[PDB]
Amino acid sequence: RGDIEKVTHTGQVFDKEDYRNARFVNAKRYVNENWGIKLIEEVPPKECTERVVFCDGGDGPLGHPKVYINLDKPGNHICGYCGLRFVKK
Amino acid sequence: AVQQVRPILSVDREEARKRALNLYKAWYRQIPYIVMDYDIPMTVEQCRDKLREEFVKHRNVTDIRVIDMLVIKGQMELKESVEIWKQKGHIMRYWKESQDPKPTDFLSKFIQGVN
Amino acid sequence: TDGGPLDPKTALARPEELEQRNKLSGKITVPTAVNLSPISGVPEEHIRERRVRIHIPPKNAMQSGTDNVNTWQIEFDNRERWENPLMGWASSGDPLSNMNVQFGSPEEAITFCERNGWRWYVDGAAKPKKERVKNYGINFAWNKRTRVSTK
Amino acid sequence: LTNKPYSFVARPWEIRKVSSIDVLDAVGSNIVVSTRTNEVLRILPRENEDVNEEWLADKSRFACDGLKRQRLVAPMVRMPNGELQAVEWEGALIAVAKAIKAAGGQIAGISGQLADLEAQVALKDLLNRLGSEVVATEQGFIAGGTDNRANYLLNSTIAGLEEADAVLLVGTNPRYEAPLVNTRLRKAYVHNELQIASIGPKIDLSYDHENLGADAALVKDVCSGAHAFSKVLEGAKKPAIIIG
Amino acid sequence: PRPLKTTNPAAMKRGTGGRSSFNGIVATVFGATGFVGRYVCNKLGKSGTQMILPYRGDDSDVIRLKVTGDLGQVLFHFYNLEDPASIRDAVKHSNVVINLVGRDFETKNFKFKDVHVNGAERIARIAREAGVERLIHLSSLNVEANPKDLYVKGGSEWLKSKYEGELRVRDAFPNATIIRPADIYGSEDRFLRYYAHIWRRQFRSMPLWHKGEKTVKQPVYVSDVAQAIINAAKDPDSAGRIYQAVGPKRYQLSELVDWFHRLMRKDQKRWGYMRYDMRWDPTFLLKAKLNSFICPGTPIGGLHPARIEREAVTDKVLTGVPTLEDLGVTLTTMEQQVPWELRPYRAALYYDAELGEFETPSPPKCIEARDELRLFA
Amino acid sequence: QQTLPVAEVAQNLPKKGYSPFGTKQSSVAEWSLARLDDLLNWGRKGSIWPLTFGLACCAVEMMHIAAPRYDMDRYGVVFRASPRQADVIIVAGTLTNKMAPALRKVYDQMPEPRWVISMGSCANGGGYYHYSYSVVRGCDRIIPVDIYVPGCPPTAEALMYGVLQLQKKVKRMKTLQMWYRK
Amino acid sequence: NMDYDGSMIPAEWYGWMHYKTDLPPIRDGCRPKYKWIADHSENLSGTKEAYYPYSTTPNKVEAWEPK
Ligand SMILES: NC(=O)C1=CN([C@@H]2O[C@H](COP(=O)(O)OP(=O)(O)OC[C@H]3O[C@@H](n4cnc5c(N)ncnc54)[C@H](OP(=O)(O)O)[C@@H]3O)[C@@H](O)[C@H]2O)C=CC1
Ligand SMILES: CCCCCCCCCCCC
Ligand SMILES: CCCCCCCCCCCC
Ligand code: SF4
Ligand SMILES: [Zn+2]
Repeated sequence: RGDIEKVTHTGQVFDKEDYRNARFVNAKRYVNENWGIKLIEEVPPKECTERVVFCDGGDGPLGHPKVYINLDKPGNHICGYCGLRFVKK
Repeated sequence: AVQQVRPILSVDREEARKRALNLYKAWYRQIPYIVMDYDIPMTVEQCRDKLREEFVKHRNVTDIRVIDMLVIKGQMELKESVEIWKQKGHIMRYWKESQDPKPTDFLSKFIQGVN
Repeated sequence: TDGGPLDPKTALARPEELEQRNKLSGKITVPTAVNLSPISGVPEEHIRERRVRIHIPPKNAMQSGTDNVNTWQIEFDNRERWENPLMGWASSGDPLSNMNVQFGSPEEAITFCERNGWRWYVDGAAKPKKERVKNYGINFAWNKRTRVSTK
Repeated sequence: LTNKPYSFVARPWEIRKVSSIDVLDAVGSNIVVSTRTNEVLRILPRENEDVNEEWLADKSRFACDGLKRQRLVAPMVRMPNGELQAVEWEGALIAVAKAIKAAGGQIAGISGQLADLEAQVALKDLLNRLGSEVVATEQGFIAGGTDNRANYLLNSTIAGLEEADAVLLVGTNPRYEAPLVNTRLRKAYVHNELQIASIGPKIDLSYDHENLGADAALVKDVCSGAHAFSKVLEGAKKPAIIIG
Repeated sequence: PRPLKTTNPAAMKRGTGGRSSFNGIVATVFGATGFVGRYVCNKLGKSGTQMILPYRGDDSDVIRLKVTGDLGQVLFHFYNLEDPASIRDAVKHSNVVINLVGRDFETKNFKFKDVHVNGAERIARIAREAGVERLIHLSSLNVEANPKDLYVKGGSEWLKSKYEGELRVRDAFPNATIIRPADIYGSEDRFLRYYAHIWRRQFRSMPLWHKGEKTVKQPVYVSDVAQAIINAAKDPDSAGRIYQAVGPKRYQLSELVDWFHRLMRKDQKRWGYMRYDMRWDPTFLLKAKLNSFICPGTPIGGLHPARIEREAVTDKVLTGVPTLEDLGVTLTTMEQQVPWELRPYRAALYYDAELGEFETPSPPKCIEARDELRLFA
Repeated sequence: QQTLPVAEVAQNLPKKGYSPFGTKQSSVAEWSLARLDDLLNWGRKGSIWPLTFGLACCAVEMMHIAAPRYDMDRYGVVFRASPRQADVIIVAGTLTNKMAPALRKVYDQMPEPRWVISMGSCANGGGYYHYSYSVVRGCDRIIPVDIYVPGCPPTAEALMYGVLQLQKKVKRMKTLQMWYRK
Repeated sequence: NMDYDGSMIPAEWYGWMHYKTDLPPIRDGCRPKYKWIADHSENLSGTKEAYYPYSTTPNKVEAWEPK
């Protein structure tokens, strides 16, 4: 079984010499296959024209609170709530 | 110093000592009815030795209100033992039959754990 | 007094019963130093082992407010916490590790600890206030090193 | 402006605040330690007006990670194959006891920098009970200065050093050796018009100061009275001389 | 000197002596369903030991062992003594293996060799191959190479099987804490429940071998054996040793049975209890053989010829072999427990007796060394 | 973790059957004991008798499987007052310090076989009174538990889910085949 | 057969069966369908493929490592 030696997205796995792998001989280990890091870097950054942009989660009242991100600094600016990346050319 | 308070069932130390001796007499009479009824694994002599130890660990107090509060609480346990009002799990709580004893020397306390 | 029916449990009582009721209605002389360790129901191990700290709580250095500083409090010495092997919480065998008791003066907490028989100690006394002069004219001064370079 | 080692770790209502004193600097600054679920989180200042006055050094504050890394968790004994192996407590204690019995009179002990008073007292009591009259401390000192406290004491109070009028530094850098003393000297420089001379190499004390030189002989000259800063120290109302 | 294998901060001992803490012992308890296994599991769960309990039957037999441990300290496993893969899955993360696996009677699937010898070899070999540090397999007190039969033909196969098993475990696992107990008395036992049962006595009369006079036994209380197992697990110096597990005093079987029936309120006059020699009784052995034959599982009252040979033999200790006092455990006298233990087996419990209605019976006489050598001469 | 199969894969699989022990066991005696165990578990998972215990608020939900929306008597489940005439005790409510020997005595006087359903958060792990002085931290540490109904008030749908899962546990319970392989 | 329970109903039909919505998922165009939405699973308690908890944080105190 490979779920015992599988690593979660928080970087946790039990060692081979650990006694705590004896709890998994009768119940399988639950490791989430959808890591949030890979699915947030799969989303491409959004190119914007304005100096500041607003983010609200993409759902309105069902997203995160609306925050404003400055884009005058070059590079990719990451929203601290949802992880969407904005960029200004 | 000095303080004027309302008393509890006794004015001086002699009446409180008489009430403590009345507790010892009533608990002595109540022990053989405790043993035959409660289904506990304790001999009558072990019960009387435990009663003596319970009085010995409260010999050290001197204040008459503390002594009379102890008399009131012991009378409550006596009334909870004349009527059965209890189970065998609570009678054996005086002996502490489930707690494994811990060592008192510093080397064994150092080896076992920080407590 | 009144010419009505008298109380039957006082008229028919023995002289020893009238003396017993009047002695309990009086005031006895007791010492004010009273140890209440066997009455409080605390186990004796926590009486002989735990140390009690009376302290004014520390001000949060990130916050200018001093309302939570305005009381004294009793807290108990921190014992061993550990990780349970199942799931990773902070198990603790100390029942008194979570109790902070509020008090007005350290003398009240000292008398309370002498009442309950705890082994008490005071970490620090009341903080004296130093008179510091603050006004806006020191920031713009002539031949002084306290002239500010900001603003 | 946020603590980057304390990045999203815990929350302030959750924190058990415990009063402590930092030991890395020699100021002995009063701190409060953030403990939550049996782990250190951050070090924050606790207000003592005499010692630190709501100020904490970066080394005293941002070393809460050092209690997590390179720790010792098991008693280790060097087995005779050449490797240090982790053993039980009782076996390590009887191994040290057998080495002590094999020593037979030649026993010495060195105290370090993170040791408290009680471990030093217990170590000296163990060495004196075993017949050893020699104990050691890592940082050296003069000969014969042990009997009087004032040879190794900051005799002027740290809260009193803000009232100094002219100080002299003899080979010390208080910006890095004990930074809250440098905050007190900066406060006395700003408010009390303190003029300061230093002996040694060129250093930045975060204020304007004059370096007299690097030779030790001018240390005599300030004690001789020929140098002008000796007249400055004699004419000052509250003078002090700080020696590293 | 003594190395520590785990060197992991999650694996070291932490906390106090309660159930929620961890004592650093990961114990696998073979045969935890049975009589010794409940007390062993409770004494392990008092100290916070993470226990792997392997069961061979139903889940309802071992569902009662979740009470002894906390959350995460009890892990159930399914095994069989003919399958080494389940034992390999059971002991792969264990520091302590306790072998309480045994059976007092023959079974159609497991003989005495299949449960005391070969199953013990499978458990010990798998535990040695899995890196288990300790192994605390039990034994019997009177184990010998050729134990002579006292009453029945075909008896003492159990003692020979336990003897061959204990030397083959000591051959296979080189440092195993072998404990040899005598007859063990407790709740849910076979010793008091065998004498208290209806099927042992015949028409309110008690049959005993040589009237119980020539058999001298030194019985041991079950929590003493369990605490000896705990103290052998905690002490690394007990490895590769044989520990005798007997009680503090020696008695003969006639005095023990008379004291049991005095505790049971079954006297000579009112109840009609009498003691007679079992050697002149041919009915009782045929009754025991019929009870062993017609029962598809456990015999009624624990009555079988192997139990007759187990009560027939005299408890003999060997000089130079350490007792339970070497393990640091105190010993419980029968006068502290057996008056409580024979309380549900008392006769005429319907009678609402007063305080002085039934007299407290006298304690039984204990046989000394000189009286034992005069009796056995 | 596995999911429920797609309907093409479900059409590929055959029917499971009523027997959880399989159709054939390659022995006449094993087949006879397995069918006797199937009949016995059908007689035991049919009409388990819970116990009139009712410590607290979760009990009020227990009458909502009595109430005619959910009808526990449809499944054979029917309350009996005495613990001798009961298979199940539904520990549902706050188990306090005074009810520890009460629950232990009522569970011990109940005859084998014994299955205990722990209904409600107080009976599972103490719940909203977990950190108090008087409340026992769940009913596991006194008596064994086979079924853990998780809701604080469970829906009576969720209580009968625990009852049906207990019936499936009794359906998988094997004693005669264990006797043949012991 | 004889293994049906209330956990076999998937997430889209759960509100329709429990009378939360009157709209079946055939004509419910508001229900999302993402790439990370897993298929429905029943209750796996009493089975070898059950859930058992563990600590998600790794070890926060590192030892020495003399070598
Ligand atoms: N008076 C006594 O009890 C004495 C006991 N001993 C020894 O102490 C040990 C424990 O004794 P005790 O508790 O009384 O005995 P029990 O019969 O009460 O318990 C034996 C245990 O072993 C299991 N077991 C039995 N047969 C097998 C098998 N073929 N394969 C796998 N597991 C099996 C049983 O499981 P299950 O119940 O599920 O079938 C049970 O858990 C034994 O080794 C015994 O020889 C020695 C001297 C005296
Ligand atoms: C019902 C009759 C039972 C008889 C049991 C044997 C009695 C033997 C007595 C021997 C002389 C004391
Ligand atoms: C069922 C009858 C049993 C009788 C047991 C006692 C026999 C006493 C006489 C023996 C003569 C050798
Ligand atoms: S689990 Fe919830 S509903 Fe049930 S008794 Fe406790 S508080 Fe009441
Ligand atoms: Zn966003």
